[PDB]
Amino acid sequence: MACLSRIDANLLQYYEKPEPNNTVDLYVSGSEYSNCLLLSNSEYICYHFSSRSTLLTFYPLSDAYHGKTINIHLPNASMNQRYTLTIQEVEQQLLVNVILKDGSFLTLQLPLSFLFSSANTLNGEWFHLQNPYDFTVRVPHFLFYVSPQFSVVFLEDGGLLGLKKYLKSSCKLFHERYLIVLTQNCHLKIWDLTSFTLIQDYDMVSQSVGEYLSLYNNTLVTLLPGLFQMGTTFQNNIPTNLSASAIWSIVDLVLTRPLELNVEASYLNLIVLWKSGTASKLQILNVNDESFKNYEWIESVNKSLVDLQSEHDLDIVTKDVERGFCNLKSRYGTQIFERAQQILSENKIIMAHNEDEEYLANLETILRDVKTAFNEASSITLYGDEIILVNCFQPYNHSLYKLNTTVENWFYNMHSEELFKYLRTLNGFASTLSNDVLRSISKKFLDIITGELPDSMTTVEKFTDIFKNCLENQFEITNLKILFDELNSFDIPVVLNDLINNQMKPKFDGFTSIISLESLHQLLSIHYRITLQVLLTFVLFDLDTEIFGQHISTLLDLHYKQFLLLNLYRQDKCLLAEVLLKDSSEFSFGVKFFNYGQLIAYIDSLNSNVYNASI
Amino acid sequence: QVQLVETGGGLVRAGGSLRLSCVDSGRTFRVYTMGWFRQAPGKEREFIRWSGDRTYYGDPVQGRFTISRDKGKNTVYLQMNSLKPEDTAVYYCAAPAGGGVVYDDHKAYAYWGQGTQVTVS
Repeated sequence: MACLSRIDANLLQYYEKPEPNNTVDLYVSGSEYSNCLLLSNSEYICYHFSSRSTLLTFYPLSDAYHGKTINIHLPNASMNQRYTLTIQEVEQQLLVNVILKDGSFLTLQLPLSFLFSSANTLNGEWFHLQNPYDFTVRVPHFLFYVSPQFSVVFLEDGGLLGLKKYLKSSCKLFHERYLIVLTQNCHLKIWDLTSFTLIQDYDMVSQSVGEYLSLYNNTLVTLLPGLFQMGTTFQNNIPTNLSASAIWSIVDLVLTRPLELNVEASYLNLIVLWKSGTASKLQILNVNDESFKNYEWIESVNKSLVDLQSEHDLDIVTKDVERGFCNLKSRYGTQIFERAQQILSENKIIMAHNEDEEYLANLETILRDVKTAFNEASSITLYGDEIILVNCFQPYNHSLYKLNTTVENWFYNMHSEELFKYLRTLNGFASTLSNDVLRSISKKFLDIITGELPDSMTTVEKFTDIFKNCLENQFEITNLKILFDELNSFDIPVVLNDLINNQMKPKFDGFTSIISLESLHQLLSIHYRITLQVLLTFVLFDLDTEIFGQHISTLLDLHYKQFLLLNLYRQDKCLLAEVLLKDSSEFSFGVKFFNYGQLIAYIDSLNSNVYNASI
Repeated sequence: QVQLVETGGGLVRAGGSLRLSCVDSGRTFRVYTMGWFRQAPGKEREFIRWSGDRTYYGDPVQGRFTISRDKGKNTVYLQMNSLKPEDTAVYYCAAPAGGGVVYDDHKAYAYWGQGTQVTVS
């Protein structure tokens, strides 16, 4: 069962002018990797290593448009992308260690206040490379930053060196001096200080460069080319299996404490990312105490709600080729749209403007491909205390996998096995209706609320008219029979109350906006679909205004509000963010997301501010 | 059945000035443009889309010819300053259908309106 939703975050979406206005290019004489680093102050800075070598960008995640970016070029290419580089913050300063192709070792010293100030160019010899103590014959592809101001550097044929500028004797550092290395065969190897020897090495044990190690407290997780080997100065435990159909390659791997899930008592959680070309899959291992009672696999929705609404034509709220052109310009960030426009101009595809369909279809498919390429995964970062974040390839592109509520779990996992069954039957009938009928029914409900349909009409008369104007057309009568017979099995008022009263109705940001807007959009779109289906049931078979009076009233109310907020999401997401973040925040700038429950609580607070507004 | 007439051509000495015009009778769209292609006698037809959002000129006439459009209309003018014997050809309007391109002979749903012109020295 999928328990996590993908939330695509384009840090430049709300503004109509990418890239950010302030960019700093520092010289020293598509994408490939991206990650995010946490500084001393409450701020996350991102760095990208695109187009192999000679590329070092930096930008703050919080203020990506107004905060400035730092492009650090490189004089000589590197022997390895993303693996030759260690970024660590020491004394309020980012230490950047790179081995170029010339055999030279460059140390970049980026102060914290520089990346956050509005300064254009600052003088100073921050760059200072080292020609000696390296040779052309022996080139190392890796570089690991030891905590006590040290850098270990491994080569191909099982050898290492230590940098003190030169002292000699996957990989991660257990405890303080214990370097747990990994080989190509593979087989792990421990180190210590005791810098000369190894506590224990691993045998092949057959019958029983990337990120394949993840340690947490006294528990290590390794990958066996797949078999998830576990190991708790001891080095021994039992491996677990995977779920694979085609060929997948792991991106990143993080072992963490448990998060809020719908499982029994557990002991550890294991976030693993896999990637097939452009597509990516996130999975979570849930392990009970002492790594023996359970080993559950939790899936996730590998695509956001926007991509699914654009693929399967489930969208209803969105509304000529000029209006559709603006809709496409708003549904994607200006960066994606400009990239698509440039790709089309290179191929010499002149727009046909008005009354054009080939051009709009080509623009749609090119935008889809561009966004799917932008969202290619490269690394994982833990946000807040337990928030999950995935850095995409292209800059200013990230994806948060949010914990799903009961409503969202019911929505994403329809096909898996009391209110859930009622919603399942409602959707089983509602899927048989074309989007035209659904839109006409929703517009009839809007007419009911606004007063365009007469108020002297009884609600039963209103629904008879809605049927005889929209549902009077041919719908499979056998589907109506199935729906009625299945609805006869439920206690309808009880589940209706459960849906309405409990389930539905209850430092610049910036980044809180980019996530909060999308999560609220997802929640309210699910609410809108469910409300449309319930009111469709009301229209199909007329019901007494007495039984579901307050029910139908609140239903029309919430449907009106959902439609209004979805249409306000269709255009000008920036001002929607500004209003929603000024209404609910003490500083009108939002809330800092520290845990899953806190994020869901803020989303529910926005939902409450929506459902209780003045009509 | 929209038409696409054009006038303004003729015979002039080298270095003179002419003014080609071309309008549409039918409604169609406010979208399709009118490529001012040319064809020399024996040669192939050679080289203001979407309300002047972008313009493209050929290399043999850049800086010498000037195209212009009226706002929200299907009218295309071509001020041809500094004419030379190399400009001696037959010029055509144009009108696309679906996705188009400014550098091909696939561009038009309807051109027509052929007109012969010459240049002496």
